[PDB]
Amino acid sequence: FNKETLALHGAYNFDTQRSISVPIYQNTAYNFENLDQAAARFNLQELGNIYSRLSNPTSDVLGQRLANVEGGAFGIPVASGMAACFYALINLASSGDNVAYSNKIYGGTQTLISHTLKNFGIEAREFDIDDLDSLEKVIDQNTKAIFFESLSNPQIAIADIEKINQIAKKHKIVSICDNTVATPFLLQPFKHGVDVIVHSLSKYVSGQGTALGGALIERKDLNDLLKNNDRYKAFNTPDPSYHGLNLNTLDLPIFSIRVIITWLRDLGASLAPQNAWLLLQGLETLAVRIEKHSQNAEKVANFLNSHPDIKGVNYPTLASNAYHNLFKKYFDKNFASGLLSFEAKDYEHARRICDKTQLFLLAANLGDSKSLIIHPASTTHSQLSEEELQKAGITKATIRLSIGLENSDDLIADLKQAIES
Amino acid sequence: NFNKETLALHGAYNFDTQRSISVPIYQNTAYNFENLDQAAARFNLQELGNIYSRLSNPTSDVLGQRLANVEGGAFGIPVASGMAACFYALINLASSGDNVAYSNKIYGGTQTLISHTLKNFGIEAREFDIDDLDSLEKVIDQNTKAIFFESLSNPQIAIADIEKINQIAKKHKIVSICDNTVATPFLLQPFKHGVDVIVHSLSKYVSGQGTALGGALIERKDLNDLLKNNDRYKAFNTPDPSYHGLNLNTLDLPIFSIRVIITWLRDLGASLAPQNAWLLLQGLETLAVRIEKHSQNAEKVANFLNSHPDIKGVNYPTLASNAYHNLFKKYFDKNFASGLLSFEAKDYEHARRICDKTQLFLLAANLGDSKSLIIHPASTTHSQLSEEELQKAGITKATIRLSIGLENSDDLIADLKQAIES
Amino acid sequence: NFNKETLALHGAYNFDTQRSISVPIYQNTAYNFENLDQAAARFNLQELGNIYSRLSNPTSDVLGQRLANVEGGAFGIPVASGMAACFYALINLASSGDNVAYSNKIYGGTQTLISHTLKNFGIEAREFDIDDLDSLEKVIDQNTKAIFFESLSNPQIAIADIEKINQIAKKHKIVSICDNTVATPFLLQPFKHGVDVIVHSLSKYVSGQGTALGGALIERKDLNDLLKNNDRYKAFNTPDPSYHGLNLNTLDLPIFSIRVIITWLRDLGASLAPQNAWLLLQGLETLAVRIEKHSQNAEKVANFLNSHPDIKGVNYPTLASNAYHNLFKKYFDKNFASGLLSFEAKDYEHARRICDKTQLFLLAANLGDSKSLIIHPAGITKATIRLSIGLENSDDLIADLKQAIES
Amino acid sequence: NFNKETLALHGAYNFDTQRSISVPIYQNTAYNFENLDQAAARFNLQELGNIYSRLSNPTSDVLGQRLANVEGGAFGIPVASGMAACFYALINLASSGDNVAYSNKIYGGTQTLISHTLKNFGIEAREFDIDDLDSLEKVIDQNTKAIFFESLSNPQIAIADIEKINQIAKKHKIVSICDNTVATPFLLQPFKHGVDVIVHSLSKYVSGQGTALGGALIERKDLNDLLKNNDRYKAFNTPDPSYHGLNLNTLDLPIFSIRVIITWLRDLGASLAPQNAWLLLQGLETLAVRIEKHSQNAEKVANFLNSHPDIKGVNYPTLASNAYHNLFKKYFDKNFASGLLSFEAKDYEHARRICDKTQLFLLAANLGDSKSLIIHPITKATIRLSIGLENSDDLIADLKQAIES
Repeated sequence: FNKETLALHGAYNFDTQRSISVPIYQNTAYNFENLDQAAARFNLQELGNIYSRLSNPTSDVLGQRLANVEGGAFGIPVASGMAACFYALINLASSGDNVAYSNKIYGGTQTLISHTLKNFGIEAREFDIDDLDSLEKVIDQNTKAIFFESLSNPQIAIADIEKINQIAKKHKIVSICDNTVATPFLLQPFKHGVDVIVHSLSKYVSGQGTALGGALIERKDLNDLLKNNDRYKAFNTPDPSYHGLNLNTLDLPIFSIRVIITWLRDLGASLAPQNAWLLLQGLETLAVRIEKHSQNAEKVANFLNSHPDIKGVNYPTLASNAYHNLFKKYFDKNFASGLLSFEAKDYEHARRICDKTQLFLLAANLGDSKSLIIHPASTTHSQLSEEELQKAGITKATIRLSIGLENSDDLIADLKQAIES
Repeated sequence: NFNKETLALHGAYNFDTQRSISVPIYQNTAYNFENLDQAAARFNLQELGNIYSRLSNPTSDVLGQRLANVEGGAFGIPVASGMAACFYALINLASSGDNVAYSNKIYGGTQTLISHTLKNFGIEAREFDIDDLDSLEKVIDQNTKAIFFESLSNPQIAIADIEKINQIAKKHKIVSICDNTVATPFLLQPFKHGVDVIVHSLSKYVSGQGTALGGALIERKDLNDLLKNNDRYKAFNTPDPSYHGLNLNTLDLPIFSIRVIITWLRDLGASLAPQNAWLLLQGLETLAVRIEKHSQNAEKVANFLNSHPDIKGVNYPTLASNAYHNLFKKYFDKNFASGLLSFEAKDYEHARRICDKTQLFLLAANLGDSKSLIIHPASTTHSQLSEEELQKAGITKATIRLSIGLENSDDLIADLKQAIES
Repeated sequence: NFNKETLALHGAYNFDTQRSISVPIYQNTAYNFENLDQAAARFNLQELGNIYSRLSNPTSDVLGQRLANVEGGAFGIPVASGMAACFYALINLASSGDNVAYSNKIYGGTQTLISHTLKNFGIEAREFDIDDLDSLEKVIDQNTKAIFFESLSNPQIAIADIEKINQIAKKHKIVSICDNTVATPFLLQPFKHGVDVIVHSLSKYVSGQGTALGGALIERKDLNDLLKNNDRYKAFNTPDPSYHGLNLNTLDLPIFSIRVIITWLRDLGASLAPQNAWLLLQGLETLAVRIEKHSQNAEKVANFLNSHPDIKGVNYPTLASNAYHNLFKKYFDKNFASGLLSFEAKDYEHARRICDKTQLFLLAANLGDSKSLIIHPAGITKATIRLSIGLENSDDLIADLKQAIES
Repeated sequence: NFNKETLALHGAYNFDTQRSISVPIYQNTAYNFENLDQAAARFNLQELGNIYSRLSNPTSDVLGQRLANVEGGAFGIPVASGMAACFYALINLASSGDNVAYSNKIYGGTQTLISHTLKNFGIEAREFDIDDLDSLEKVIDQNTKAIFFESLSNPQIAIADIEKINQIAKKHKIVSICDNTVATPFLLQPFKHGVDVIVHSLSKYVSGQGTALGGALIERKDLNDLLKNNDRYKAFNTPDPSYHGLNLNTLDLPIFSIRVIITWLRDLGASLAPQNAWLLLQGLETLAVRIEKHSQNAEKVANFLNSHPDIKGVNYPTLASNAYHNLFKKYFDKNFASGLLSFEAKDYEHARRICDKTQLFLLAANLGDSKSLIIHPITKATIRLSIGLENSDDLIADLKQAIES
């Protein structure tokens, strides 16, 4: 079946009640049928329900469907997109190791990687997605992951995935792609050799600014890269937390297994059932929604691009954009999602715009059905240094927009009056 | 002003425009800033307020403050789970190269987190015996950033002599962390005895119905006094690059909680969902009445087990022969000891028949549910522990742990009776 | 088998495939029939089962059966609200041209429903005094299809002498309906005293937290005996065209509840949403412990008000001087009288100051919330104040009322 | 001002103190009045505002007003279900001894409600043929209080010639009620054609995912003009004892909606729960994009069925040979006909094999779910499909294998 169909059917066979909609398991524990069954589950001998901090049936449906839509093998939902980025990195790197990360990513993920992970003895090494030789340069035998975004936030920078893959495969390093903005419907990183995909479900999957959540998805056959690979000992050595169990002995997606038995179990960034359920509902309609977000974004982009009071527009469909060729190369449906940014005349103009819009809501989020607006320098990328901003391509006049599902003429009119004030 | 029961029902909520008596469920991730200054000001910690739900949410804020109010603390922060709360409390104090001291009698999951999982982040764990505090002095050095223990342990039901832990902790200027999950704030108030930070698995008694996973970190009043200008905690006294040189010791705010928000929630994201937060608020409202029934039932079940010939030992603090009975009388003002207890069956085979025979006690892995629960720890909750660590925590192959629910005690006793006698 | 407290926690739920201890929330409207026969069979009442949530939902089914179990009845049906429950109970018995007898001491909304709104449907209402039952005999005729009253009235806190109502009802072969909302199934069991149908506003004590609007209709065991072959109830003994001639008296099922489903829920649609049903199930689990606190607190507040010089009269059954005290001792086995009470202030102006001065008692229109509530509502006067006693600390409550009263 | 798509996303919501972009879920039954006067004033209809959730709730209020906004109406009231909405609309107009005129081509449940269940309340029902409007003139008398029909019928997919119904209704000064559930406010706007009251089963397309049962009654702008001083509707022109003699014709408010609240919701209690209302609001936000996919998919499935040799007849308005095609072109401005359609199998046994063989079309009784559905309700060979949001090729393939074997 096609992706649209897989977001609606699969990973749910109807329990006894045969409800068409997936039930909401607002529950933490399960009744084991007998003591053997219980103990067997605690020993990984038998798979099954144990305790919601580890897994929940509502969230399991979500995980598998997300994996199905991406063309991957297994997916794991967590409390948030950040938790997903965090879990993906620590599942690969531990104290004394380093990770390579793109210089054009979400501000929060940047802070997590370049500052917060130090506390755990994990070194971060920045690289430029626009000049991949810079990636080869920071790689050593201690580099455990290569992290980047498919379509960056807020520069809307597109990564040349095939080239990142080449380098990653060569050194036998796990590649992590945050495909949040593009969504699995506009881009399928797995098709291009990506090992692990992370998503902030909180954005487009929800599509309505109502459910915070994240997911870690692994490709098919990822064990091939982790098993018997000197770069990843955690997956090839007896583990004392599990009475000597060695993950390379399992015929299961070991990356996902470790996320469950270790990170969810001990760190506990668990996705609540109600959020999981809402996210499932959003997943069902994402295919239709992302197209509208895209169509609207393009019109807004064309309008901003021709207006005299605007000094520059950042959106991949624009033929003059630096990522336009990469866009045509990797986006099969010719839709570029709903995020875009533009340059106002100056700081004072950017501020007047944010204070004058009536439909674009001044807020810090993206992928909501309602259009949103923000000024990154003093907000989302407020933590970054004055120079890091320039490396990511942001200025004091920069405005970021999250294009919603409203009528395009109404949106254009709202931006027009704000801009012209 | 008011009593605890009252504070679990009123407070930290003004009634918005609609004046709904119940706290609204903010199933929402973002907020509409009134203007650009306001926004930027919030991102700079100049003005406090709503920004994004991964950091804070109004539904969960009411929960945090009320939990703090019932404990007699200053500020509280709900997180996705009890484990997340334990994790966040430790990392907010220790970083790579440091060590933490922890009780040998705690929740299995927390034990794994501390003794194994934290190694991955370069955080050393040093076990100590709550029954012999000299063992605590012994493992302390200038790199020790936290002293962790449970007020009423899971599953031994071991009571910590809080005042003595406090003495040692205050002497070395170390932050003490107490997991008060089982006792609940209604049976015991660790802050009264010098505890600095309290963690709770809200998932257990606060929920009281096995429906909402959640955790909370609560800090005492004046905790800044201990963190500010203390060489043992540089993260709270040095310009932070993640925040353009901001130095937390400069703030007139609960800095422990602030760091949890601006750093751990913001970057690690173990955020508590709004629906769970709301359900937990509801549970908090009734915890005072519920915990008393749980306690009354537990005591009757304990007395019954204690007199039955097929039972070899019972662990519950109300029993006069119990080793923690004096500590119980010393720290528990309402003479209720909560709903968790454990007992020894004749042997492994007997413990297993019991688990397979009960009809009301549900074989499951959780505690504090309104429905009674049962489990065999060695092969389950403490399955990860070594054969010797089990003995240091006091668990055997014949050990059974029970979570006493709100059902009728005669019905519960009868269910255990038939299971035990077969 | 088990006690009430236990039945509110175990029963009517056997764990699906996932074996979740908590009942799942079926936020769902339709079900996947396994095959066409199964489907058609369900639409014909040949096979019982899931069809569409407007009729029934598994989450709400657990609630219905447990409520029935705690009351000692046979089957229960949850609906959108207590009002809907009262409405559905009456219309399931009376149709245009019939009449219903109702107590003069009941919930205002129910009084309006019965004495005014039902006229629109050609249903006559005939009031009777619960304190003088001869008045009931008087209004009864062969067209009287129901006798409605409250076990513990709102806001009078008037207790009905159930046995005597039952006698009269059983004699004439008329279905008796008891609204047991305030007393709750834990303080009083109307079925023990001959009641046929029990209605509850689940919105009040079952929820116990002012969060879920809901109602329920519960029928006693063997109610068919009274409905089948009874000339007073032709709807249950005549082929029905809406169901291809089906005659309910032919069914080995609780026909009263069946009609509520296949007709009133199906066509009028006052369905109880799954989130509400689930919350109500949660509340049901803890009602036994909660109602005792509500009761203990109410009694202390009552005693305090009863001794304060600025208060002119207190209405609560535990007070030995109260007119319903003997009826209280006769029907309430635990010695708890719930959390509703009323009292007389010095006068209208005093009653207002009180409502405007309380800090814990919240000025609002509801009852049975965990938070204490207050309001200024024929059995009532301009000085009358009604209180809904919450779960707060009694000393705190008393202190809040003391400062309001003394201002 | 704005377009419909925009109105489904913005409006009727202020941002309370917290300024949450999403509408909060008021899982609550009561409200804290600020003082005694305020309270009493609300119980007397002097001041509008929150009282008790059985009557109104802020979450559901946003839904009501937005639904009204998208339809181009004045006020909307959500209720527990579509049936409850139909019921409430009728009884708000007719009482014992009156009669109502209803279309012979409507939802089965509504047909039962009107032709059988309402008898219990002394309300007579008189059927009429939407395809032959003279039949409507015929059943009308001075006791006829409502004219009920569907814009796009279920399961016939029969389109009503609204203008002609309106003509007749306006002439006799009778309130017209249009169930616009299947078409949705995005494909058809009955108010544009003189309809007085619109009912919707929100449970279907507005939810769009089979998760929230709900209904709504929406009234047009200026409906008072038709109700006030109209001898046909005394309930809206006589002192009411339930409200201490209050006479509704004295109010500067949508009196039709007011009565639904102060009388039907208050006393009958078919209240819409907050969680359902909130979910429905979420569905409303995305209905515009969803209904187009449902429509595009339906059309393709219809064309496929229409050309397959094992299929004997297809019922969908976009098909040029369909009897309602001209009416479709006349009333549907976008050229989308929603996701409901029906077709004739070879015979009863074939219709049954199909229902038992589909893997994507789920054998169930509902419509407007994002997942495609199928059922056997008109003839013995008739099959009714609810076209979902799945990929059309996948849907066509599933039906192809079922039909062919």
